[PDB]
Amino acid sequence: PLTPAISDRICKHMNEDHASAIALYAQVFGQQTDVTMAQMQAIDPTGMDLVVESEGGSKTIRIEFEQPLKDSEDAHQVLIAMAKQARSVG
Amino acid sequence: PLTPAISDRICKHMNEDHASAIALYAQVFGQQTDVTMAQMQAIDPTGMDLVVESEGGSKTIRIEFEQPLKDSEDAHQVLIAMAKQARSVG
Ligand code: HEM
Ligand SMILES: [Zn+2]
Ligand SMILES: [Zn+2]
Repeated sequence: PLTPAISDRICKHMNEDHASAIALYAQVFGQQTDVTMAQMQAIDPTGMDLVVESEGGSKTIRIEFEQPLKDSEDAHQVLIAMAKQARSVG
Repeated sequence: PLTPAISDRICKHMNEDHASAIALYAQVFGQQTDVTMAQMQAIDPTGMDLVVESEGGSKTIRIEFEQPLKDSEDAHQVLIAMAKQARSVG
């Protein structure tokens, strides 16, 4: 499952240890320009809430997933997936 | 800090949810050909012990890491690096 508790633990590691991915997400899937920083406010089964510093200045964007997340691994799989595709284009 | 408890938790997750990689490591860093499948047995700070099925026979190899692992996060970062570098090998 994906509960707010499960969300925060994700956004703690993601922000602490995988920050360059959060930026690549805002850049490719968030349609931001010259992203200096991005952090995950929340992750739910339908999308994640990013706080991005990008062209025009700091903002909150919502990235919607193509499909709902059934479990937590779904979230692992999407964050590996989005990283790969976001690296493929640029 | 990697305790045989944390090795079992990483190895089980790797084994049930990311086997395509375990096989990539065994291929590229384990110098294995026609890798039917592979499994993570254990991960200690100096390397991982892997069960890689060659065609008609099972071998136990160890991938020593090119730099010691401090903690679990270092453990994630290398499983991530080695995946990236294994796919490049093409
Ligand atoms: C012990 C539990 C975990 C294991 C064994 C694990 C393993 C991996 C592996 C093997 C990859 C490479 C994927 C591939 O190339 O196919 C990966 C990527 C990733 N993982 Fe984990 N992971 C774990 C927990 C987490 C958690 C808790 C988060 C976030 C909250 C996370 C976030 C990511 C991200 C964002 C990627 C893509 C990173 C990139 O492109 O650099 N992982 N993980
Ligand atoms: Zn996973
Ligand atoms: Zn990590």
